Amino acid sequence: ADIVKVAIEWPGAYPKLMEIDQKKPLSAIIKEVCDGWSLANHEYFALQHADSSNFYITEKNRNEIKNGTILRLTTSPAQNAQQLHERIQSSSMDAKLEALKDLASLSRDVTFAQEFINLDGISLLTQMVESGTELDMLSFTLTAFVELMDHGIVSWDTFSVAFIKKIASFVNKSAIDISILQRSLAILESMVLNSHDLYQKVAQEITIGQLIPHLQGSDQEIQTYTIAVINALFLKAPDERRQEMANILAQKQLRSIILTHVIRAQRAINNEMAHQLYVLQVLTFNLLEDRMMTKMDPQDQAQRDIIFELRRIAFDRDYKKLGFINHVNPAMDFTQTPPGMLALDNMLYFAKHHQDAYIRIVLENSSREDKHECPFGRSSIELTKMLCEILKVGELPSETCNDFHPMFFTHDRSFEEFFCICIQLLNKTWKEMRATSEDFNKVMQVVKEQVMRALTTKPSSLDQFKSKLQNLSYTEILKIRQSERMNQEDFQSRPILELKEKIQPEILELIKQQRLNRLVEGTCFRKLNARRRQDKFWYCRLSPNHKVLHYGDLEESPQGEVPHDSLQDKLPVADIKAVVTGKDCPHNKEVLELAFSILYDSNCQLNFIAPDKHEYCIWTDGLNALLGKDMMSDLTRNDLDTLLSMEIKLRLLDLENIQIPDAPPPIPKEPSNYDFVYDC
Amino acid sequence: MQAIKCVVVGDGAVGKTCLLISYTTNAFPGEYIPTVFDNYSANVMVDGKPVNLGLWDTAGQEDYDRLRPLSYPQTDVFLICFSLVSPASFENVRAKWYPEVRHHCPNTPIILVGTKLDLRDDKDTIEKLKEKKLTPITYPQGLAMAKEIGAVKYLECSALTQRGLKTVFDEAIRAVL
Repeated sequence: ADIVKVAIEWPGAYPKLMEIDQKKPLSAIIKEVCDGWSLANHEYFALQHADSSNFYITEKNRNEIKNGTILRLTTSPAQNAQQLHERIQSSSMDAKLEALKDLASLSRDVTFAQEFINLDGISLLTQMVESGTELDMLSFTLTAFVELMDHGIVSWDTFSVAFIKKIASFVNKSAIDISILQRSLAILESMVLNSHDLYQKVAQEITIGQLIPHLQGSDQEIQTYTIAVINALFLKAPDERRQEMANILAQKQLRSIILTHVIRAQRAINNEMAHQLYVLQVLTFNLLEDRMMTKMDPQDQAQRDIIFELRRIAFDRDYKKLGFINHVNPAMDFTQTPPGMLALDNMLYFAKHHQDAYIRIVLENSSREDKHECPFGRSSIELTKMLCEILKVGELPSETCNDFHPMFFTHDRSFEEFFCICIQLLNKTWKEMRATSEDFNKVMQVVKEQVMRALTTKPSSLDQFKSKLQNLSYTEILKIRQSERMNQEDFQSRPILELKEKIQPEILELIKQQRLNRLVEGTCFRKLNARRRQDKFWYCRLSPNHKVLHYGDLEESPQGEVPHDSLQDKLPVADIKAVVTGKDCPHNKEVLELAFSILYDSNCQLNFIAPDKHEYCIWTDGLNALLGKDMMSDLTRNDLDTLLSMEIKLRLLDLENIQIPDAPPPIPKEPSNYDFVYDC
Repeated sequence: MQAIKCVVVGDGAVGKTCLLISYTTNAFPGEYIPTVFDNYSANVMVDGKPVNLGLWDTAGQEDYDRLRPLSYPQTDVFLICFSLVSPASFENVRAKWYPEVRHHCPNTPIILVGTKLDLRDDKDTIEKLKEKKLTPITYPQGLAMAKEIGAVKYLECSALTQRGLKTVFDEAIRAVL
C-alpha cells in the first residue's frame, strides 16, 4: 500500500530496483540488498542518498524518500563515525585532511552525528584545535564541530576551558584565515547562547577592541558573526553590567563604525545582518526600560532640585506655567511609570543640549492665561510614555524580525534628540490644532498617528525624520488613507461585492424607468440625404402605454425646438422586431456610428441618426427596454456604478470602523426551543 | 361621401373579391361572407374626401376584353391587381392591364399591387415558387416595375388579415390628390 520506487547502488555493482514497502523495517531491506549483492553482514550497512549531501536514512527520514530517487547502500552511521574517528586523527596529513572534509560534509546529519558524539569525537576535534601545530585541517575540524554540536545530543558545558581559550585566541589574534575566524566566531556565539558560565569565560577572554575590527572586514559573513557574538554577549550579560557594556561600546564608537562600514558599506545588507542590527537596536532601546519603570521619590530633594533647575533654565502657580498637572509638587506627576524617570531624562536633555527649542516652547506657553496654552510638563510626560509605547521599550528580541531604524545610528543620543524633535512637532501640531488642555489625549493620538506614519518611510538620519514630520498633516494623510482603504475594499472584498449583484439588476431597472421617460419624451434625429430644405432635424415622442409611437420634424434653427407634427407619427410599439446599429442600416464615417435602424414588419423599417452619443445610448437602450433587453452602452453601466456607489454608501453608514469579514462567519445551530418569551 | 367610378382591373389569380368582402363587411381580421356578383364598394369619411367608392367589377376573367373595355373609357382611376406567389403577376403588369391602360386612356391615375404579399414568402410559397423556379418577387422588383409602367403608388392588401387594406384604399381614394 505504502510503496516507494527506488534504485540502490554500490561501487562495482548494478543498481537494484526495489519497490520499498514503508511498513517493512529498514534492516530487512538492507539484508535483501546485500543478499542480492552477495554481501555478508548486512547489519554493518545502512542506506544513504546518492545525491546531494547524502544524509543517512533512518526509520524517520525514509518517509521523505520520493519515487525514483537514487540511493546508495553504504557503511552504517556507526561505521562512518568509527572510520572518521580513526582517520581524522591519522598521522598522514592528506588522510587527516580528507577525513576532516568528509566529516564536515556528513556532520550535518543527526543520525551520523549521534554516533560521532557518542564516541567523544568532539574531544578529538577539541584536542586537535587546542594542541594542533602549524594550524585547511582546522577549518573542516571546526565546521564538523559546529555541525556536531548543532544537534543537541550533549551539552555545551562539556567543552574544556583550554578549547575556550584557544577559540578566544583565534578570534582575539590579528586577523587570521577567514574560515577559521568564521568557525571560531560561530563556536563563541553558540557557547555564549547555550551556557552562562561559558559566557562568563568568554567575556574575559575577548575584548571590545577585538570584536569591533572584525567588522572592518570586507566579507559580510565575518560582520554577521561578529555582531552575532556582540549580541550574544549582550543577551547573556547581567542587567546591571549591560549599561556599562553599552557605555564601553559607545566609547569605542561602535555606532559610527557600524554606520560607516555596514549600513553605508558597498555590500548590500543581507537578511541575517538585518536581524543582527535589529537585535542590537531592540537591546539598545531596552537599555532605557530601567529608567522607564522607576518612579521619582517626591521626598528626594535632589530629584526636586532637578525639576527646579529645569524650571530655572526656562523661566529665567510656581509650576503651572511649565505645564505640570501638580502645580505645587510636580514630582508626583512623575510617580506614574511609564514614563517616570525617562520623561525627566528626556526633558533635561532637551534643556541642556537643545536649550533654544526648550526655552522657545516653554515661553510660548508660560504667559498664556487663556485656555490655549500647551502644558509642557504633562505633554512631555505623556510623550515619553507614547514613544515608549510606539517603539515598544522593554521588548525582548526575537528570531522573526529583521527591521531597524537606521536614523538611530547617526547620533550617540538619537533617542533624546528624537524626543526633542517630537516635542517640537507636538507643540507645532498643538498650535495648528488650536487645541486646549481638555483635548490633550486627542492631540497625543494625532502626534502618535504622526510618528507612526513617519518611521514607515525608514528615514536614514534624524534630519530626514524631521523633514518627514514636516510633510505629515492632520489628519489629511490619514483621511486620504481612509478614503483609499474603501475604494480597494469595495470590489476586492466578497462581503462588499455580494450585495453589488442582488440589487444591481434592480439598480439597472431604476435607471430604466428614467430611460422609459426618455423614451416617452422622444428627441431629435437626422434624415439621410435630407438636403434642400428637407427636415434634417426631426424630433420624437412616445405614448405612455409603451404601445404606440409619435414623432415629427424639425429644421436647422438658431433659437430651438418647433414641435410640428409630421405624418410619420403613430407606429404602434409592440411591433418592433429589433433595433440594429451601424452598418445594418440598409442605406463621413462618424454618422455611421450614430446610424441605427428600427426593424419591424419585414420590409417596413426606419433609419436613425441620433443627435449625440448621449442619445445614441438613450435610444438604443430604451429600445432594448421596449423589447426587454439589458442595456448595452457603458454609459448606462457608468450610471449603474454611480448608483451602486451610493447604494453601498448607505450600507457602509452601518458598518463603519468595524472589520469587514471577508471570510464569512458560520451559522450556529438552531434554537431547538421556539418559545419566545418576548412576543412578536 | 362622394362616390367614384372605380373599375378594378386585376388578374384572375389575385382575388380582390374576398379582399373587399372582408374589409367592408367590417368584421374581423378573417371571416366575412364572400359574394358572387361583385361590383363591390367601400368608403370612409375619408379625408374631407369624405367619399364612397363604387368598385366596378366586371368579371375578373378574360371573356371581357370588350366588357372590360366597356368598363374603361372614363373610369376615374383603375385598381390594377397582381400577386407575389406567381411572377406571372409581376410580369402581366407591364404586360396586360398596362397596355389595356395604354389602350383605353393615357391620362388617369393608374397603379399596381402585388397581392399574395402576405403569401409571397411561405416556406411552402417560397417552396413552390422555387419548384416553378421563379421568384417570390422582390417588391424591389416592384420598385423598378412601378418606376416602369405606371403604378402611381404601389401596394398590396389582404382580407385574411383584412390589411394593407385601407393602405391600399388610401390613395385608391386620394388619387384625387
